[PDB]
Amino acid sequence: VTPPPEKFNFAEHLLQTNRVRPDKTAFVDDISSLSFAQLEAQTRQLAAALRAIGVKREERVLLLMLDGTDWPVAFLGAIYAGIVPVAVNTLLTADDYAYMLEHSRAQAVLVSGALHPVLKAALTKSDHEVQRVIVSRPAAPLEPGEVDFAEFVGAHAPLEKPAATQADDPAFWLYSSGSTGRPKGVVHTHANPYWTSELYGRNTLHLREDDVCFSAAKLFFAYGLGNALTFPMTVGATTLLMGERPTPDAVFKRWLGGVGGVKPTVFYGAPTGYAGMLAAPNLPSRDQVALRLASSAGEALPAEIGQRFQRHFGLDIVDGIGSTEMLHIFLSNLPDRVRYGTTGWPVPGYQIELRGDGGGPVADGEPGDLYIHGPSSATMYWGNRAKSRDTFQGGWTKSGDKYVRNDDGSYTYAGRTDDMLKVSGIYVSPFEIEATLVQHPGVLEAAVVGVADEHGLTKPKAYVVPRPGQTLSETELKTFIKDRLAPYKYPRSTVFVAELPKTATGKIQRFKLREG
Ligand SMILES: O=C(O)c1ccccc1F
Ligand SMILES: O=C(O)c1ccccc1F
Repeated sequence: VTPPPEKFNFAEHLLQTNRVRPDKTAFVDDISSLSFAQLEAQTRQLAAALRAIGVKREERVLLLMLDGTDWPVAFLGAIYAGIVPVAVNTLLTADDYAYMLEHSRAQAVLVSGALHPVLKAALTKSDHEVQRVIVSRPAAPLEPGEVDFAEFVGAHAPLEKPAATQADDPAFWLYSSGSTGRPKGVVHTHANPYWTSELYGRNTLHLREDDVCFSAAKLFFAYGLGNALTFPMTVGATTLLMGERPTPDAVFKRWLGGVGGVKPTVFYGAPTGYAGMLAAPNLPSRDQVALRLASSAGEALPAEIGQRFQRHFGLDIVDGIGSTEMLHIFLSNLPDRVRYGTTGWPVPGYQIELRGDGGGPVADGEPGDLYIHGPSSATMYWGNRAKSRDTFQGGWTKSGDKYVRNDDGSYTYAGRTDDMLKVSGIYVSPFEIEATLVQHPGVLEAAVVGVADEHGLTKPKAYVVPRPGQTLSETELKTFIKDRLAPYKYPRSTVFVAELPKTATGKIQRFKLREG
């Protein structure tokens, strides 16, 4: 793979690539579609629009949008202007967004109408610097000074040239959280999505022009940003986007060609989703679908799920691991070489190391902490030098995962070095869930651990000491957690216990709860 030139704008790169196919569909959703040409036009008008409201080069904008055709216009339009979009999870709280606004010093917000209520709450509460709110598909009347996305784009002539950025200039941010503390602003360069799209999208998956890509993983996820934007645009594939929550039925509807008169050839999702599909009574048969490739990430794929999908479809699931910090997958199975119970082999272009207690290599068959050296690594966490030091060092990125290398050179997942649970593509902090539970007046103490369910998929499990003198039923606690947490954080079950095991410091011995 040839390195990008030092003068490089990733958006211009993707536009240029597709000038050969102006009339092919680039993106399609339930209500709209853009050809590559229409996408280019709208991308450049949005870039002009942002500039005309005074957003400058290197300044951030918040991109808080459901998957839809306006998403890649917002993302690429900012990048084409040399403005840095901060692409965020659409399921967070107003407080989360308030923090992001302050931390990013976002100068404008591009927001889906459905998300305007949360965003409004975030604006009201924070010391932000937002100059304009641009609403895609408004769902309530616009407030004074807000503008409709279609009008904002339609009101401005296309910018004539992209910003003259360098390959190693910041291009976009994603946010990633740890087990405590605020989300960290992961800063990616213009070169980074070129490398992931070439080393993984093209050279590993062998995506091609005639493909139709459909990712259950949304565009704000690093995994989904590659799957359903950078990868397909790099090869001229057509991409299907879906605003709604993925469920088996919504996925199957699309697999069967229920939207945009296209049937996906490449599907991407989490092991949890693949399990949920395989359990669905109306799972389609292989003759009804056009799938040629099925990708998975977001948690380790249990072997039985891959094996059952292959028995039903005659297609393997291709499991690989990436991270927000590395932008996309660096260790993967291949479309023609799958070893279930493993995450496969290093992706060419990326170097992997497993390190023991002192930094040194570990013998084969033994677990070590996983570190990655590749050209798509983020540069830093913005404004957090201490965490940057811990994660990015001398070209190596520390993943927080442990792995074992097998005799055939494959890698098998061995757990985490920090307590986070990966529940279907979203990291969930047990400590968050614990701090929520103890705010119920009937709960004295709470400990949350991950437990593998009947399909081998990790879900949170809560152990709760109730407060003597109150009543607290499992149902009231369910109602309370329904009211306080996103469903992606719910414990799969809660057990009431009389006490928890602790050190004399009062540290809860969570390892004993993963035992019995
Ligand atoms: O990945 C997912 O989140 C998903 C959810 C439902 C059905 C298929 C899927 F892949
Ligand atoms: O969940 C993953 O393995 C993953 C894959 C691609 C990019 C970011 C990720 F976190």
